[PDB]
Amino acid sequence: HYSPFKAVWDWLILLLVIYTAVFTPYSAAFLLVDLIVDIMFIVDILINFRTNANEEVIAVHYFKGWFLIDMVAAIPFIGLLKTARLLRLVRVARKLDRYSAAVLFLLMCTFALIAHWLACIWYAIGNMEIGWLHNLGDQIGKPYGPSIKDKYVTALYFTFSSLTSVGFGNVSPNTNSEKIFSICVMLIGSLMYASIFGNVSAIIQRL
Amino acid sequence: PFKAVWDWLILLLVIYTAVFTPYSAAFLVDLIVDIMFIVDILINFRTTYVNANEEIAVHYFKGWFLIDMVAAIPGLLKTARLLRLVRVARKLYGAAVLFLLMCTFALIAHWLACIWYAIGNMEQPGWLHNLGDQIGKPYPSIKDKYVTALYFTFSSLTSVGFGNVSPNTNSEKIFSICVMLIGSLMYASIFGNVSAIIQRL
Amino acid sequence: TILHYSPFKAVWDWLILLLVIYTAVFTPYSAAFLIVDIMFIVDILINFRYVNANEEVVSHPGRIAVHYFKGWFLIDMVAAIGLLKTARLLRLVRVARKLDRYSVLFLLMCTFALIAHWLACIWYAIGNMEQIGWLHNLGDQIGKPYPSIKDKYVTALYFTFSSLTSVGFGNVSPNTNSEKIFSICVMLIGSLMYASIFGNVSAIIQRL
Amino acid sequence: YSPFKAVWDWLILLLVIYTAVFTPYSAAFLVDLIVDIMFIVDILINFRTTYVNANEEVAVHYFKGWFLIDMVAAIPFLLKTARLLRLVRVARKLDRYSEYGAAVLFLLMCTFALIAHWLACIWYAIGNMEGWLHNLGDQIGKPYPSIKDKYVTALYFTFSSLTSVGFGNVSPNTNSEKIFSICVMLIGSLMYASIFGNVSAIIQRL
Ligand SMILES: [K+]
Ligand SMILES: [K+]
Ligand SMILES: [K+]
Repeated sequence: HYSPFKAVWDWLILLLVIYTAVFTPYSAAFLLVDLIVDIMFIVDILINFRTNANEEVIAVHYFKGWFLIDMVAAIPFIGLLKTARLLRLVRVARKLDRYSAAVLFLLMCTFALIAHWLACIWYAIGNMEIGWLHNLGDQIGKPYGPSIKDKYVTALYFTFSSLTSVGFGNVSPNTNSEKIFSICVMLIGSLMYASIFGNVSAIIQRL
Repeated sequence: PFKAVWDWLILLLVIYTAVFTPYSAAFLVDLIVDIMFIVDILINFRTTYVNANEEIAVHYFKGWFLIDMVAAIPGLLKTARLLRLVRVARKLYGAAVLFLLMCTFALIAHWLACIWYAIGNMEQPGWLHNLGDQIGKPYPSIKDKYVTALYFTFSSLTSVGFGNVSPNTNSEKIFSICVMLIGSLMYASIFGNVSAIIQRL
Repeated sequence: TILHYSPFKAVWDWLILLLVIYTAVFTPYSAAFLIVDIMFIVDILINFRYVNANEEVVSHPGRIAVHYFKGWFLIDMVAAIGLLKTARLLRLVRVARKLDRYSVLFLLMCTFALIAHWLACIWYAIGNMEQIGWLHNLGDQIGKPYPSIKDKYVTALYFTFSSLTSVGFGNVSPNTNSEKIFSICVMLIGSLMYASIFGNVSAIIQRL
Repeated sequence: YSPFKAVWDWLILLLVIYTAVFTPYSAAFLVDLIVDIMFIVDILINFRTTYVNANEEVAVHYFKGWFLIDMVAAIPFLLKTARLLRLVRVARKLDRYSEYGAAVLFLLMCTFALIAHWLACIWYAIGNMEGWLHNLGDQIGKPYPSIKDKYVTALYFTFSSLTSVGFGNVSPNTNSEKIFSICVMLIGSLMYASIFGNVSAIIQRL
């Protein structure tokens, strides 16, 4: 567990799991390359196979430590049922002494992630039917729809604003489902802002 | 050990009271909790205590009685029920205190939501008439009129200001001065702990 | 020969600070939109009849006047007297040399409020100085087109609080160059204030 | 580090601030050789100046680590933007400025102001490439604006987005502006918090 190879390959699977977490929710939400991350995530299990509290040291371990989780994570087969891919996030779950100025990129990454997830949730809501998308259609010169890029960037925009507590006013919740989601995103924004943006301050302080 | 379990049950119950009482008074099951909250008094009668050095009648007679029974009696006069809140005040984990603080915030948002509803209702010769026009019910069920109230209250309290709700009549504007004054205090008092305890967790 | 730490001047000075608060709230409000003087002027001899640097409260009140002339007397003569009552704001400097005898939340709340007050008065002075803007647009929100004194003052206080606490409700939107630059200034001072004063609030809440 | 420099260094600080303020503003929307002269005298003053060493005691120095930048900036040759390189000069001296907190506060406020300025220039570039200028031309009664407006409203919106107020008169409404606003909200989320924690701390030092 102390090799000049384990480190580089672990950071490689880190980049690959960020790939997963950034491109499965978008894909599943908006419009619902990856075989290589499949191959690396199924090489990770065997890399555990080839690599005690009191002292130093493997196969039945995963049979009881973490396998069925990883099995339902990566297993081929409705196009919705791909959501279970997100289970791969657990790969960033149990290595947190060999992942942590890296914490700063991690914090920016997770903030952007939460913004992305809330953006796609917001898109699902606004597409489950006065709302917001009938409005975004009218703001820009696209009345009726808009291109997928316009929708995604406006969703990420509104989510990022109402998270950072600005509220530009071009995008405004106007239906009880939207308003309840807004109360929830404002709760999450209060909590996450208060925690992580004092966190970043303390990080830059100790440096 | 059962005293502690029972106290937590009654804490759930008093949160129930504080959540569903002001809503009932302003915008508008009861007996099952009122029986528990009146036998609360008999429980206080049997309940023990420790003295300063020497480790019940005069005890509760002087602790809180002229404020318990006034609310513990089976219309607006019912509002005095809110005094049950002090029940938690006497009887005070991270995963518990954080939930507590989030509950204070949600409760404050609720109280201010119903005050705002009262204020917007005292004038029908504003924001209410300036609400039913966004939503396609021009003139509004209690679901809407409550949810936009909580929406605006959370907006102003978290300092977002979305731009649908806008105080537009002097009483509303004074209410806004007040909520922003306390809200600036809340964000600078409440989130003075969510961003302060985390070193412990 | 009267002293400073007397239980008499304590209450009287709390009353005169209530009075200087009275002024600071009522002199800008007066020009922007009799006993109040005898107390402040009598304070000249109340302070006449102190403590030296490395000495006690020295008696023989003839060693008092020169010390006073050293400490604080000059602009106080303009204080104890067109828009010349603007000079009454110099009464505020009295709490300057007296602020040490107070120590706390209430001072902070009051100063946030009265800073908002001064800025409301300046915002009104700007909106009225140019005769499309903001005050010639408020008349369309309410049903007063072309507005009382109460209405204008309360909207100005509303907008000043909105900008100082970073809400921005959207019905007060600076729309001419003077207003925009004043808004740059208020947002800078707000980024200063909401930071400083409210870190102070956090610390005070910590102490208790 | 002479007393002559113990004043002329703050003088060249004012000069580099002048440049950082008037070079982007000149390149964006649209006395000079005078400041080029001071810039070219500084390097010679450094030539006859001193240099230090860790275990030892205090012309090729300019050849050592800081050579082509001071050169490429001190030439009166969208192009003159090169001058902005001069900025690095302040980095070369912060070991002596920050001794005065009463000065570092002014430094931080000027940092915030400068960032607001550069972002105002970027915002104007984005709006002027091909919007929000059409949305400005209608509030101010000048439909189609004098550069005074187009600049001060841009600085206004930039201070808004960076201070998290969002007055809602001007608002991003075309994908490029939206992405710029994402970036400005993020850079604000960084700098606001960090620099104003710094403000709280330094103002607390009294
Ligand atoms: K804000
Ligand atoms: K706003
Ligand atoms: K805002």
